[PDB]
Amino acid sequence: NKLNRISRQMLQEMGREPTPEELAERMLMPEDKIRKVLKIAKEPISMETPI
Amino acid sequence: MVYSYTEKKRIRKDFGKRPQVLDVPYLLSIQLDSFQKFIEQDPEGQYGLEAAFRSVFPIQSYSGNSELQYVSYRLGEPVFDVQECQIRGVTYSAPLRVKLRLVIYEREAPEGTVKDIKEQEVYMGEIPLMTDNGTFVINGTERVIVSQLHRSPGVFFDSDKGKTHSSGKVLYNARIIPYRGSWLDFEFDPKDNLFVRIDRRRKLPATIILRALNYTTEQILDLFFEKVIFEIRDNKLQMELVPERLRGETASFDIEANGKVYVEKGRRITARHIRQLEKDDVKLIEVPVEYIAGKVVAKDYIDESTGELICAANMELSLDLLAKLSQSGHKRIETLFTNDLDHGPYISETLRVDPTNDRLSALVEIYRMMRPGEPPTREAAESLFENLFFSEDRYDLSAVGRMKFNRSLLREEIEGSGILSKDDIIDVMKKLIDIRNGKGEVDDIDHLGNRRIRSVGEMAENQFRVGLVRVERAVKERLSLGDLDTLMPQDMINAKPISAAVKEFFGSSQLSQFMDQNNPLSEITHKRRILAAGFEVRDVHPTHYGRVCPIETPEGPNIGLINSLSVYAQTNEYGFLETPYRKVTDGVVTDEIHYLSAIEEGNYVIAQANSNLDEEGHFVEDLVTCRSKGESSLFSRDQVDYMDVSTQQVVSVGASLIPFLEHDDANRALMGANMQRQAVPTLRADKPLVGTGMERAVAVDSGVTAVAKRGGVVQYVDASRIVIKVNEDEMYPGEAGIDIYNLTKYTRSNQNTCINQMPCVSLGEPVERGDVLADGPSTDLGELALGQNMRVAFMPWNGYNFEDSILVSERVVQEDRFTTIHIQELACVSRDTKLGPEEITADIPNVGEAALSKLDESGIVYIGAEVTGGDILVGKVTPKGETQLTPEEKLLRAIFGEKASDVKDSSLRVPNGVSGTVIDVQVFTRDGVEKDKRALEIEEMQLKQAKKDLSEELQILEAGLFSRIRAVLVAGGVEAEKLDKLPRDRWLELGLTDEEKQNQLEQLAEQYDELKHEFEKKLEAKRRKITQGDDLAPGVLKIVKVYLAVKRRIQPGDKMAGRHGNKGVISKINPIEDMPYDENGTPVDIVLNPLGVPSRMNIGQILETHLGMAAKGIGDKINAMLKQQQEVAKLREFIQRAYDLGADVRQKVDLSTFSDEEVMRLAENLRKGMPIATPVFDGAKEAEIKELLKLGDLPTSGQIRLYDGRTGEQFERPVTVGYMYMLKLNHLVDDKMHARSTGSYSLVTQQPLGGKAQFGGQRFGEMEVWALEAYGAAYTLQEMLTVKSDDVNGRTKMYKNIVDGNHQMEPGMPESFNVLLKEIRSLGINIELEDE
Ligand SMILES: CO[C@H]1/C=C/O[C@@]2(C)Oc3c(C)c(O)c4c(O)c(c(/C=N/N5CCN(C)CC5)c(O)c4c3C2=O)NC(=O)/C(C)=C\C=C\[C@H](C)[C@H](O)[C@@H](C)[C@@H](O)[C@@H](C)[C@H](OC(C)=O)[C@@H]1C
Repeated sequence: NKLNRISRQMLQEMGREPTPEELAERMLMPEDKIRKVLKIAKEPISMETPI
Repeated sequence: MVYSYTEKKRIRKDFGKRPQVLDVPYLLSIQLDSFQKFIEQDPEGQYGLEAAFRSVFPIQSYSGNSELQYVSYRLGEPVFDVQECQIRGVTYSAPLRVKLRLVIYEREAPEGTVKDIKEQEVYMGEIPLMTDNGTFVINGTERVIVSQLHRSPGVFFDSDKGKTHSSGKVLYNARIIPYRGSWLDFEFDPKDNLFVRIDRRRKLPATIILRALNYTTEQILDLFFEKVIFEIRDNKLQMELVPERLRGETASFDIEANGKVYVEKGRRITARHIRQLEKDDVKLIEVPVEYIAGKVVAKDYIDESTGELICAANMELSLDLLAKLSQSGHKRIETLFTNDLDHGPYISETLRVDPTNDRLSALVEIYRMMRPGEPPTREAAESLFENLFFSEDRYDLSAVGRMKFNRSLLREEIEGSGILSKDDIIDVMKKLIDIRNGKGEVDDIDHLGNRRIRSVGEMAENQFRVGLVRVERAVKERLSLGDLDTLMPQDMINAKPISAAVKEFFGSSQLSQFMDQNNPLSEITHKRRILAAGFEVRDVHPTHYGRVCPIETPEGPNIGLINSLSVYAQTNEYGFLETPYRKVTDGVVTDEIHYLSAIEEGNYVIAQANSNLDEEGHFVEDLVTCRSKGESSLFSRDQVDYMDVSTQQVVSVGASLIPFLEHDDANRALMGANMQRQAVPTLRADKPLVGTGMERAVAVDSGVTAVAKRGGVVQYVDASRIVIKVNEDEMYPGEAGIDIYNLTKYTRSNQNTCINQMPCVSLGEPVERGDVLADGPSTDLGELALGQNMRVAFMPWNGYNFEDSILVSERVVQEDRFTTIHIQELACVSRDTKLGPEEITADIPNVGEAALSKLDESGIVYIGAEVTGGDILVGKVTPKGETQLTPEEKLLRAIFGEKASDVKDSSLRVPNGVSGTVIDVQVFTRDGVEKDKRALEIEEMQLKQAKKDLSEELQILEAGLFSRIRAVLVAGGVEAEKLDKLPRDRWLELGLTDEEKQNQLEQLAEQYDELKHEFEKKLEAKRRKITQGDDLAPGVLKIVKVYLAVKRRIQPGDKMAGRHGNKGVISKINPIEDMPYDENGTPVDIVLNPLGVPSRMNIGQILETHLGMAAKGIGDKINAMLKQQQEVAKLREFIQRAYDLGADVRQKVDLSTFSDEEVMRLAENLRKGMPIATPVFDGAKEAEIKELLKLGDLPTSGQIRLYDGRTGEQFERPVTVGYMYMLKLNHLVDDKMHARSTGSYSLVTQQPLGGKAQFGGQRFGEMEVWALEAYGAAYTLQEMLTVKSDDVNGRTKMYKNIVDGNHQMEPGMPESFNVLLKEIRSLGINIELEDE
């Protein structure tokens, strides 16, 4: 959630969107964890998705 | 004009008579014009971002008197340019910067602002940009948005006769279709009761809407019905009579007044009696008290004394009711005028079925119709009804809707309110009733006046509009609670919401699709395309003339649902389709052009494209074939208002390229224009030997070629670039200049073909503005060559041509002329797994030195190394730990002492069977991971290559500028040898005597220094773009894209076709020894089967052959006189003879051409063959063709003697031989071909699935099961649906038996059915397998 909040302001604040490492300095933790945390956090895709 | 420079190189001999009054406009017009209107600064509501802005603005908060208005917008420079945007994969787009003004009104105003902060250009989204060629780049891929054809907004009156109720009687219904907002439908019924339904919802009695508009019953009868006046004067019932009321009725009693009996009882009132009453002016007659027994009273009637209602409005009076209202003192009684023929008593009967009474009642019953089940409320019903058709937000017809609405209602105003008014609804109802009464007609959906054409520009505006409404709710929500001066117009307006509306359209939408680029015609015929149910809409309509092509449409599930745009068609100002025409005043055909829309053209009488006029342009014949109203017949000499512009304008760019089209049946013609788009370009761009004259226009208008910006002389010619030194008359004063064209070189197309430009001009040659500088793929010297013409013979050859099959000589494949170059993009991704990251390292377990040879130290194949199937393009290895091997594998490693790695081999290797040369390598890296060796080398190379290109710019540019300074300095102060001695850099000091030339030196100075710095900034930006880490997907560490160029020639299985719709599949490639040859000994390239010609009626393919043969003759002849080196005189003489050809053609010709350098060059280009132009319907004729064959030295029959190369003996009968243009479509056999033994399998249900691009097995269908069931073959069927596919056990038990040499099957149960059992059992159903 903390990341979404930053990504919201920083979306228009930066005019593009914060770089994958941008919110990392803003956030307390080791800041490389953005990749790991962002991955497992994703919701699985419906296997019934028509393609 | 009167012939260009690349026209002096080669000229196409043009048959055909009709002079062209108008020349083909820009073929890409629609696409470019539309988008040009969308993004532009328009100071008004004309369609554009400005208009879409002005609709939703200004946005005010909820009652808070906090308003946010809109100032102006701008488009920032694109982040990446077109070329760079494709490589990286992002979209080609510009930032949208819009100035907003936030005003806050003092609470409890007089309206005034506490503070107003103007937020400078807040950024919302990046909107895509259209290429100069009219394409979009969504993700790294050129995509086209097809124009759409839909029903124009407005009102439409239909029938629905027949099928309903099968009683006949027809029906008449009206439909109001707004551009935005709910639909309003009116319809009759078998009882002549008018009904209304909003959208498709429940049917409701029509009148219920009028009540919601606050109209009482009295005013409804007063609106839709006339008044029959009844007077009680003296005593017992007089009546007012309008003498016309008696038409269509029989006297019900004695009609007498003024002491004279006009009509008796039982005598129908005809035109004679009516005349008597009309001319004798009989106002009042005596009627019986019983005639009002049926007459419905108009208004309300009350008893003056008792104040009680005697009879309500819309009630049928009776003899007893008349008594009760007479003694109350009523002199007059108004009743309805009702006639079952002329003016129908419909509304009257509609009111008796109306459950409501007052406005609130109707509003209750209306609100409960749209949103039923929930309790109605007064404020809710009022809000809903006003929000449907009366709200500026939820409803708009815009301009086209309002115009056709008013136009179809016979109004004056062509523009009006964008919502519906009570006047509007009433009028529509009136028109529907008038049609049911017999006066007026119903429209038809298929008419092109009711069909409106959208396009990229209009569509994008809608999506941007949708983005602004979903952002509107937010802005109001925040401005609700807003603190005064802290927030500004940034914290409110977001980016993601608006950007995603537009992004979701271009990214995935049925109208946004990959450009079909295997072929220039394919591009240009894709960019002009339309899109729209039963056979009525698919079928061709009379209004399609000159607008939609009748013969170019796909043949398949959607026929006539696509079409294509005609040649001269243009989008009307309002968005209809209009076509060019010639105004015929008095008896002269005037060349003033006039554009008429679908409805505009209707009433005029238009002449025919093919007609005979002369001199002053008076019609030669006393009557000429013409079409007037929806039909065509012979029309008198001077009647015609207009005439067709050209003979072509009926067809499309596709159909207009088929020679002798008038001679081919439409089915094969369709297929031809359908197949011509599939012609893959060739290795040697050839030229059509037989042609139309559009090929030049198609080549140029499509961006595939490179056209001169300004005229001049070629300074430098390289296979890379072309630099033109501009003529001074065309040159601007400052910067001097030269035009530098950077040519596109070998690169991948969307269809994996090769798109490569070649310079068509030579060093130091005069070129004029609008001349072809370089040909593109499949274009030759400015014309459009989609293939290569070749010598063809019609005769059955030992069945090898059997159906459509084509038998091709070896000479063709040896000449490498039909060879084709394919560029395939292969990728290698180094991802991240929980076990570890994947490495691109060159260390691969279990590979020899020969395998790793072709790889560099880094693991990537060298550029230029030729590879075949199986070679390793990119070494890649992924971690898989603790293999957990088995006893015998462990002994194996023990004996042979191999250390089994902790990494598994993922390396990218060349797909099976495809073999080519590596033309390129790209390395994308995550930002922050160290670029490997090769990747760094690439970056260094790109840096150096970039510097060379930019420096080349500056070098040629600076010289171009200083070369002008040299010339201006010599005027007023000429020193010739003196000036070029001193260093060029020191020239800028010298001034001049007072003149503009001093100011000219000033101009060139300013621009010089600008270039110096502009070069600098451009270099810096390029360098940063190279070194910047490309953004990748989540999880991907690095990506390697390899580009292979395979050169495929031709082999049995390829599809081939002529322009006439004759398909074919090359059967055998025959030696030159066995080819039929003529007495002269020249073999023939292709042997077609004649049997295909009569059945499919395409006779042009024969004509195309004949004229072709003749054409080659004129070529061959020149080849002899040029090999004789006779002289310029003899050559000149013979060519002139050819270009005249006996009489009356439009070609004109030479002796204006320079007799030496220009003429000799032309002949050299003609020696291959003499290009001929057959206009579409103006094309040549047999006689013209036969005469050219006389000049050819070749027989009139077009047939000669041929000898079999095998026996050498003659062939009985002459056979037709000639030159037919033939295309290679891309179905090429080494794509379609697939075979699989044992591949991968799907996880969910175990079934064959290709995962390696080793394709999944063939799909065995139900119909095929029946086929096996008809044969007695049980075991083939079991093995088909059990062991060969679905049995996860049976498959392995089978495979082992196949190698053992035991053919058996131990079938077991297919896993599919085994799943159905559990799926059933997952429910409450117990399903068991019984017995034994
Ligand atoms: C986004 O669009 C997709 C589907 C929308 O869905 C859907 C429901 O709405 C469609 C629209 C709006 C179309 O206008 C359309 C269409 O115009 C067309 C075919 C028929 N296609 N063929 C299919 C292949 N086959 C061997 C020949 C016949 C279609 O099925 C569709 C189609 C749909 O089915 N045909 C033609 O126009 C003619 C006669 C030539 C076509 C030119 C080339 C072939 C195409 O442009 C290729 C290069 C791509 O553009 C397509 C692949 C698009 O796919 C992508 C992702 O780009 C595809 C239209």
